[PDB]
Amino acid sequence: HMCDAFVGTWKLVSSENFDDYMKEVGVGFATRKVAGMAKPNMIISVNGDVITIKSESTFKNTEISFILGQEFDEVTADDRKVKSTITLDGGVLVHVQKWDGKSTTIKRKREDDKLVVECVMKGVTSTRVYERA
Ligand SMILES: O=C(O)[C@H]1[C@H]2C[C@H]2CN1C(=O)Cc1ccsc1
Repeated sequence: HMCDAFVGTWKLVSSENFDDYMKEVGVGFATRKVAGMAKPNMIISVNGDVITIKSESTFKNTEISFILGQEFDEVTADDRKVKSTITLDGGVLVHVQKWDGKSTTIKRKREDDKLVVECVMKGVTSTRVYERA
């Protein structure tokens, strides 16, 4: 029942500062422009201890499956090869990505009927709001 309130299909309804977040992470111009237009569907499911998070969009489809606290390999939508660990901290899913001596954290939170995604790289934060599809 660990992530019951996250489970479901969610659609992006608003974004703030995502272009700047992508710049901070290292994404190049053309990818930022195409990726920034996307309105992904985020689909979260749980089977036993395995959580799956899919992102589906016209830009790229991604899927990750993981156990909380157990590191895994991820290829991000912008083609970074990262080492990721996702934990639950006070009801927030905290996703840390490490690569090339850098780090970024993506937090996913249930707030009212929304799922709020906050992405941070050094001083740069982006907030992405999702609603039920
Ligand atoms: O899933 C989302 O809303 C946002 C936010 C969680 C981060 C990554 N993300 C994406 O969309 C995927 C992406 C696009 C270009 S680089 C990476």
